[PDB]
Amino acid sequence: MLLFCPGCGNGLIVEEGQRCHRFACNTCPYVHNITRKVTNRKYPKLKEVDDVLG
Amino acid sequence: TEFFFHTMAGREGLVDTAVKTAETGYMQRRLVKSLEDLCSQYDLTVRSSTGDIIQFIYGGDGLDPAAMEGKDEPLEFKRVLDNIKAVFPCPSEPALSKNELILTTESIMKKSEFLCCQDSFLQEIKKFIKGVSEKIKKTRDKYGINDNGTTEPRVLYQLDRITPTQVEKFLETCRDKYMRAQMEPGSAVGALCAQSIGE
Amino acid sequence: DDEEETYRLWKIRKTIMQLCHDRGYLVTQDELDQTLEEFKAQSGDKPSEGRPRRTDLTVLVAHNDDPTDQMFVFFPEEPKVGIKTIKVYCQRMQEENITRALIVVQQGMTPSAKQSLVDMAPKYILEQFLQQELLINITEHELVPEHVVMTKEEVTELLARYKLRENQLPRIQAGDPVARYFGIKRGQVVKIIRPSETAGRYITYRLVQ
Amino acid sequence: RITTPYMTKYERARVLGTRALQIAMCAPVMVELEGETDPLLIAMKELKARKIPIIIRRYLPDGSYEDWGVDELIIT
Amino acid sequence: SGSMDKGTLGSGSKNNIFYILLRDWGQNEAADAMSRLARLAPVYLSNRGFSIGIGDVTPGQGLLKAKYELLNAGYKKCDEYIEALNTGKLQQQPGCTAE
Amino acid sequence: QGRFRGNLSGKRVDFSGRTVISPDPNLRIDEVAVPVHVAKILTFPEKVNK
Amino acid sequence: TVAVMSYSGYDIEDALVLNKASLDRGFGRCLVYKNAKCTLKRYTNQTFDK
Amino acid sequence: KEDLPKVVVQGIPEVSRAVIHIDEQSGKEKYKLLVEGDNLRAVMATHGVKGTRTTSNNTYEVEKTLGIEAARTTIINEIQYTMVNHGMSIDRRHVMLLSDLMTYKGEVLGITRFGLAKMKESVLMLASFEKTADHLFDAAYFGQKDSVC
Ligand SMILES: [Zn+2]
Repeated sequence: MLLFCPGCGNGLIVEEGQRCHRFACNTCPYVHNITRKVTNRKYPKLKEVDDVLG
Repeated sequence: TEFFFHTMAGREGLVDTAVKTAETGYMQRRLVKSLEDLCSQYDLTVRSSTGDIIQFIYGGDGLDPAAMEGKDEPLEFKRVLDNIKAVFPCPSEPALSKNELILTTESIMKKSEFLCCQDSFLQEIKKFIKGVSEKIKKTRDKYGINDNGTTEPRVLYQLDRITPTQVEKFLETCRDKYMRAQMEPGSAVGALCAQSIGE
Repeated sequence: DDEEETYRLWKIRKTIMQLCHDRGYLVTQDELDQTLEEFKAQSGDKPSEGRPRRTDLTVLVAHNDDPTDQMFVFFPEEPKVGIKTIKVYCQRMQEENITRALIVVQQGMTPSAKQSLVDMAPKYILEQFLQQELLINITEHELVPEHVVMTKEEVTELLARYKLRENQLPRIQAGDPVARYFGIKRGQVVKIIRPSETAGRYITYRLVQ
Repeated sequence: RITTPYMTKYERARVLGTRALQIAMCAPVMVELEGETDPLLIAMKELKARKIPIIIRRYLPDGSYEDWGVDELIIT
Repeated sequence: SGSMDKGTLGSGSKNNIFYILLRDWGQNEAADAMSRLARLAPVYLSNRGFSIGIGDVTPGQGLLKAKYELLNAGYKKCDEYIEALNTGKLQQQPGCTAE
Repeated sequence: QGRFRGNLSGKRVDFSGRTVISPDPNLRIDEVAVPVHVAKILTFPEKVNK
Repeated sequence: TVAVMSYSGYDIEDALVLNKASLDRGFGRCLVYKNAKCTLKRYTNQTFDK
Repeated sequence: KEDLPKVVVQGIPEVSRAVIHIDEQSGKEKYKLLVEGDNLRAVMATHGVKGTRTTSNNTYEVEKTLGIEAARTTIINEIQYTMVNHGMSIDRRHVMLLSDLMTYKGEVLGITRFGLAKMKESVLMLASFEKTADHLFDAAYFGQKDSVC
């Protein structure tokens, strides 16, 4: 997903600190350590057609 | 509303024709500018302007599309045979049996003038003669016609009536048509192909 | 795997047998007509089968021309064949004194290896073949007509019949799939029998250039 | 003697053209015209009478040739 | 037997009587036949009279009734298909979407 | 409009005319009716012979 | 007064037959007016077209 | 995340979409594949496909895969089929001659200016057709004497 820094509103990237994987902002010292599972499913469209014809 | 839709369809047709004219004009120019060099030589080989050979024999067989009587076959043997029967009905000659027809066809085909004819045409003639002989045999078997020529109802001899004069006329007509259906050397084959494709 | 791979190997071997028979080399009818079960008897699994050596063929001799003349078939195991593999194959052919060899690559041949294969030697003839091309016999395709390489006497007769020169014949490239299938060189002539729509056949001729 | 014994339409056209051009230029006529003031009609009459004094020289592509008399060829 | 039409007298394809004349008896006979036809057919057509009127294209009562019934049935079936697609499942033909 | 396409491959000629056409069934298929006015203009050079 | 019929075969493709008496009585009679203009200008030198 | 769903797991990468066409012959209903792709060799090599009887529309692919004669046959069949689709008929000899001209130098050459330049040799015709100045200047540079054949 897309997450934004509460401080300045820039995009948050995922990096590694000294203890854990954390969201971080490229333009301010704001960080956020990851506590539990975070997921972003997309559910791409499946091929549904059987394609019998004629 | 119906009038407006009809006018839409009509204008679609008009613009389609307008674009088609120019597109096919350019295609025709390209095709003719490319194909105009070729000529059917006197050795039956189609050659380019520089002397290189494009085909060892035009169309694989050497027959003129303009004199192509059938559906890409030089003759319609059934029509030719019917025309020969109608033009020359010989009332003073007996009909031919299957064996007699095959024998006279084999005798006529082995003449010198048929040697220069292509082998494929001779094979087609043999196949057609075999088919008509089978038809004669089936008819005579159906009605019990005797090959001796003494069956009492003479009208039965009119069912499938073929005479050696008709066979000779048919074979000569087919051979002459095949000979006159060949490409006359010097014909502008390439330009004919270009136009017959572009039009 | 282990079912489609062995099937591909068997069909490649059968196509190689047909190609060698068409080229005039000596192959027994059992080699030409080999079922999948007999190939399984020879080798039933991919790890059991050895592509580099278990399938290599050296019994190929042009029995019609000279039994001494020998032909070889190679199956490099690497998908892309490098310079070193070509060097090994060439030195092996030197060891056994074999001048004609085919190399059935799996995925391709590196451009340096291709250029080296071009200029190995006029004496050492080696032909590159992709396995994908050999999975189907070109001659058996309905579109491809019947090709027969004509001898020098037949070429002379053809030229005399039409009062021709060699350069006037219709051309066919040496890199043509049929040309590489028959392994024909520049200057040879191939007679092509096109099947007509009727029972007849159309005979044409092509010069390799 | 190997080419077609039939006289092609191009051969007919060129023979008629040359004969008509010669006749229009005061060449002798061989068929005793009957009130024909058109040279082309006279040429066609000569062709029908097979009296045209012209020999066609059919050229093979390699360079070889062969000569056919107009009376020797077959017309349609 | 038979009647002359485009299939035998027109410029469509073979089986044309003029084509048969050309292929069997030469060009002159075909040209003469064409000239004779072009001189004869107009005379008979003009002496006979051939006209088209508004009543030649007017519809009959049976045609009107049949057209009305067919229009009603077709519109009912089209409305049924529209309702099937809009509300519910319409049987989708192979190789194409529902619309 | 270049030399090759406008003046070499296809070029204008004299001794030619261009007219509206109208039907005439009383003429043979190998004949065409020419107006008297055009025929007085389009000339043919006939060589005097015997 | 148009009568829709086939007549004399002279109206094959879009052609139509006209009545000689109608044309003699003024039907379709038309007038064509063309213009021919000339200019007589005085030049820079005090000489003029005459 | 942008391209992991866009990686190919099975099939020919050049092939875009294949459909199961059926022939409904009264004797039997037989199944064929219609592939909207541009890789004939891969399709022929696939398991279960009778590669002996597989054709294609792209004359270049057919040429590069199965030889110049297969390309000629494909050209003939495609032109005749296209002409028939509109109901108008052309004698097979014309299309056969066109195909032979396109494939008499061992390579399928088009009727465009490039193929025409590779086929013909006379300078004047090349100049008259297209690129007059370039052809004339190149001929002058090469000193190419042109006959009037
Ligand atoms: Zn921030």
